[PDB]
Amino acid sequence: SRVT
Amino acid sequence: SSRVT
Amino acid sequence: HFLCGVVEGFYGRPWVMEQRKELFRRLQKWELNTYLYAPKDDYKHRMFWREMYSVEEAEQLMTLISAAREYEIEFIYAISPGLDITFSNPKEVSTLKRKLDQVSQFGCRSFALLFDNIDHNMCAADKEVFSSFAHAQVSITNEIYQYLGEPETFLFCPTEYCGTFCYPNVSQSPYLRTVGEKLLPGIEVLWTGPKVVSKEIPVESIEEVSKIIKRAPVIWDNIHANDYDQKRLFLGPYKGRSTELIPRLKGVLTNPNCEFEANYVAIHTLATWYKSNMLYSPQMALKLALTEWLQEFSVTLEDLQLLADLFYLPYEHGPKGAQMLREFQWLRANSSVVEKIEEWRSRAAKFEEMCGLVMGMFTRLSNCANRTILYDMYSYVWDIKSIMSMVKSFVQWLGCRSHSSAQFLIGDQEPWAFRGGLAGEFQRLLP
Amino acid sequence: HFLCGVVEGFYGRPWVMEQRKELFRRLQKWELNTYLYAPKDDYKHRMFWREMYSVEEAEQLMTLISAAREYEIEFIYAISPGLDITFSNPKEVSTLKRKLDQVSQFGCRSFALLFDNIDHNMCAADKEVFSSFAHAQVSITNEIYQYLGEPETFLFCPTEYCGTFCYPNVSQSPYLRTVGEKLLPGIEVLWTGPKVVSKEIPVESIEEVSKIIKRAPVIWDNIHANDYDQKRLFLGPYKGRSTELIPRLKGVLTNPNCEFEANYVAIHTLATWYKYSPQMALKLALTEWLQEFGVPHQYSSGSVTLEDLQLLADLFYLPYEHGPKGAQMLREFQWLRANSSVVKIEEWRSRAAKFEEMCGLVMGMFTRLSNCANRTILYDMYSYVWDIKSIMSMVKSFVQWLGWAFRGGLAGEFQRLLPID
Ligand SMILES: *[C@@H]1O[C@H](CO)[C@@H](O)[C@H](O)[C@H]1NC(C)=O
Ligand SMILES: *[C@@H]1O[C@H](CO)[C@@H](O)[C@H](O)[C@H]1NC(C)=O
Repeated sequence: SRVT
Repeated sequence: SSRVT
Repeated sequence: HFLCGVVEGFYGRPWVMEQRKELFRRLQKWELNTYLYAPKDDYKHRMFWREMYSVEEAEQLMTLISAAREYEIEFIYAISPGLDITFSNPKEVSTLKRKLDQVSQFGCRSFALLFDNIDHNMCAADKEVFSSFAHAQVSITNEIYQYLGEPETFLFCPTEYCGTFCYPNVSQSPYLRTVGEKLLPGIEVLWTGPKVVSKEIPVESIEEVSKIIKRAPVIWDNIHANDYDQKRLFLGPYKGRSTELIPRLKGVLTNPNCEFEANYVAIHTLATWYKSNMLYSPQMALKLALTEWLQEFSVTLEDLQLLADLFYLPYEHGPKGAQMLREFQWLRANSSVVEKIEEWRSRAAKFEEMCGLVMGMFTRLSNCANRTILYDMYSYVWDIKSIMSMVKSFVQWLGCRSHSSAQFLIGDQEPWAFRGGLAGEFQRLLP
Repeated sequence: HFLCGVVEGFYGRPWVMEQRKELFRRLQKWELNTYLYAPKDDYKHRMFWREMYSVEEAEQLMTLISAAREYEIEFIYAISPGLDITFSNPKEVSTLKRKLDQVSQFGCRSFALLFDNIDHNMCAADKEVFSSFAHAQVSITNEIYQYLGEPETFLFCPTEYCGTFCYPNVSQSPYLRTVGEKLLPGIEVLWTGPKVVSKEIPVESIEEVSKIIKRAPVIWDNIHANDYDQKRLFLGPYKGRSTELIPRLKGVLTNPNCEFEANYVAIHTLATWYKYSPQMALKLALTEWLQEFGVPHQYSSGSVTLEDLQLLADLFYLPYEHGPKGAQMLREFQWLRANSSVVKIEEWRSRAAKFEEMCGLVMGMFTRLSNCANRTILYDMYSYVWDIKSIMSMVKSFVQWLGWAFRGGLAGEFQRLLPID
């Protein structure tokens, strides 16, 4: 993914 | 159209 | 009970109460049941977790917890002391209790402690009292479960709350081991999937984690989260999750887009997938949601169909989006061909039209009546609308090359031909 | 009376009344005087323009116009009807007059008619009645002026409202000659400069336009305007407009960032300029803004600095210019990337270290901005500071790895494919  | 700056 | 509905769990500007009340309504209208309150940047939920709600704050929380009870929605209040709490100190625990007490007194029966996104180490005092970081977290969660009188619903989001995040893997990890054995079986456990925002929750993985936590987890679903990406908005169907999961889970709470009015599809479709298996078609769900949504907004269904396809899901655009991309990638690739090439011209006309539709969608959304819905999506819609102009006009340009060798930019511009500001510049240097 | 203030003139969500009231406190506090109501996407300002305010909205607007008077800020109610108006139908005209009246009876003593970003053509009915496009605006404008009674301020925004937008050029424009000559000498003409977002508004150019329109203009300034780019915010000083322009202008009304709380520098400095070094004027503004931050009160048991705000501003500075700390980090990252092939080179490592620490300060800035008491300020800038800190983390990583597939989404994918990025 990208991030939280 | 679009009609914007 | 099987818990299913919304966690307001995102970073950034939280929803206001009248938004949260209009949500309870919709959760009921579509037969969903729960709401976890955990918005990262309401200061008293996390950064100042020790602080008691003020008087005027208290009235709001109370009036909210009311509207939830009135609408049969089960209000879970969360608190995230993970950052700076000393777990071993009795005065620190007393604050946590005192605060949880304060909310109990507003109405709140259901509670939650979140320990996501925090340093895996702890302070001096805790190293003595506790063998591992996991032992510390389970201790105060237990102590707090029992202190509150052991309520029906009480959640524990761990630090290792998705697959990617378990050291070294899911089954072999000391942290998730400790939680399964030592954490009271009346406490539920939050899980987001293999990753933080999951493309798919395969059934195989939920079994792999069901065993080590010793129970059926509750899913925090980041599928429609959009707090990580300024340009992203997710209007796609609830998807990548097998109905076959329901039996094996205690719940699914979807952490959705920050913009409130853009979560209609995100929740409506979660409803059809809960209801179907109390199999299920993401493409059907969407059509149901988009037709129903349209009542709220002159804007057409096709317009919304397009919109949702342009802003679909974390790992997948929608049909009209993906096809517009294919063609534009084809059109620029085979553009060196300016008999035998009637193809590029007739396709560049097909394309310039589909761009015209995105313009029209915007005209029609901006003339619409539901301004709450317009304003929540305006900057998203303006962005696509305007990238498409530059795209359409760039295909035009590639065409009028046969009889010109002007630059694509005519001299000195307005700023919005060079996008993104500093962030944008830094980003175009990563490979 | 020279006009100086804010025009709420932007696309997207408009400001709420509780914000607009705050605007008025500040404008008075900084000795500014005007406010021009013109939010493109507020229902009855433009799209549904003929429609009259419900009695509940009529209540909210009257309360606003009153608050304007309470704070000695002139309130100029503008209307943008130029999308779908038939200029010759008297039902149109009588529905305009009837609306303006509705506002007039809320208090409003000053008004404006805006014909910006509209088709240069008109329906066949009006082809009959008026010779050129100019003539139809001039006529309905001049009438509405007299109808209301020639109020002290009345503003008109032309269709050729900047230098690039004039055909064939500024001076010899059919359209601007017709406005100049036939628009009543009492009303005022709005003008954004060389370009829509003018990097500079030079003196020559304001004379070049003042001739053709027979009068000194009122600058609608889009220097701090944000609506055109989802990732851009502008917190740098008012800049590129000589203080010499004041003798040659009837006003300056700044159209600023959409995010309300993000406009403290843009307006603080405009007011400084109204009485100039933009570098000094920022410091004055950042220093004063810093007091609005605070840290929440606590009955139990890292606070934003001036060095923090200077970095925030420098990373979200002006349309044509990054701030120094922004520029520097971007230079240093360009040098580190291009000299990554040298892994005698202690220089790369000593400059790697210094840049990784520069990166750290951006993260520190968000940490502190997140812990602050003014949550209004935090929410309005959140998605902007988030973005900068996360790109900087990715860049901090990447620099260390010498020793985002779907990012932007569809918009971002298409945008990478254009060969001008
Ligand atoms: C992780 O990231 C998601 C989206 O970035 C954010 O909403 C969520 O609050 C963070 N924490 C957890 C447990 O998901
Ligand atoms: C033109 O563009 C600016 C910024 O995009 C927009 O705010 C403004 O409403 C439009 N009209 C004028 C006079 O600038």
